[PDB]
Amino acid sequence: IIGGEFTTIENQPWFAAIYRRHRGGSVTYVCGGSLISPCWVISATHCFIDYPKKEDYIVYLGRSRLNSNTQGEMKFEVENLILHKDYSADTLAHHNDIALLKIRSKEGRCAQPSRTIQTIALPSMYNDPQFGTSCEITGFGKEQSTDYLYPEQLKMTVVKLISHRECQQPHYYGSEVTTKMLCAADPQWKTDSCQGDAGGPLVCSLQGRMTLTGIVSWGRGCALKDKPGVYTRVSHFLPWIRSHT
Ligand SMILES: N=C(N)Nc1ccc(C(=O)Oc2ccc3cc(C(=N)N)ccc3c2)cc1
Repeated sequence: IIGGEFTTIENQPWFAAIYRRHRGGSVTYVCGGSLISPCWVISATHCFIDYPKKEDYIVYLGRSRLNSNTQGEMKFEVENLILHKDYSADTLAHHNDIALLKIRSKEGRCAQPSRTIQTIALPSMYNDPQFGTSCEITGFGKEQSTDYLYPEQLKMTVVKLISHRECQQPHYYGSEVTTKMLCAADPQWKTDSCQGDAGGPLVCSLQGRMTLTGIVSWGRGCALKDKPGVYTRVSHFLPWIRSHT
């Protein structure tokens, strides 16, 4: 996350931290995700497509720090790693950039709500907040494009939903942005998602509830003028999601 504020998991209790264990025993951070039901985390296919072996991934819930334990965190194995059959990468854009991770503890449990762990609602089919709506993003991603380290403490910020009209302009992303994506940026371009925030939530109030409106997917740089964050448009993927859950 560029700009915004350090937070704790209690402020984003659906946030999932996804790591990969390496042959040698090193475990490193992959991507964010979102708890959408007790057994299911949603994230971005591009996080996993290069190494789609469920056995080498760990999911934490209730975790506020990247490389140390949080009291109230819970560790899960990936019972099922479901990538989108129609994922593809352009020069910038990722298409159908959505993934499901079916979680289970070695004890065989799915998630239990607590002070640090809660599910996030899905939107209804094709239902999105109006353009100019303020939404929250969260992640362990870089605090500056040019950084080589990730922050140790979870961050969040607020961005505004941008019209496709505005996002499709040629000095923005022109062609690369489709109707299965949502753009969101700061009107002063001072705060954004960045590398390491992929798969993380874009959360909006919609039809009365905090809703998972988007999944952090891609962008040219981070907090660059006329280069918004691009998100997977969750509202378009409900039948895909229901088919697995
Ligand atoms: N094996 C993996 N998990 N790889 C991997 C997985 C994910 C990423 C990653 O996080 O890629 C990006 C990079 C830049 C981004 C910029 C913006 C933006 N301006 N809002 C948004 C998202 C971005 C995402 C990188 C690598």
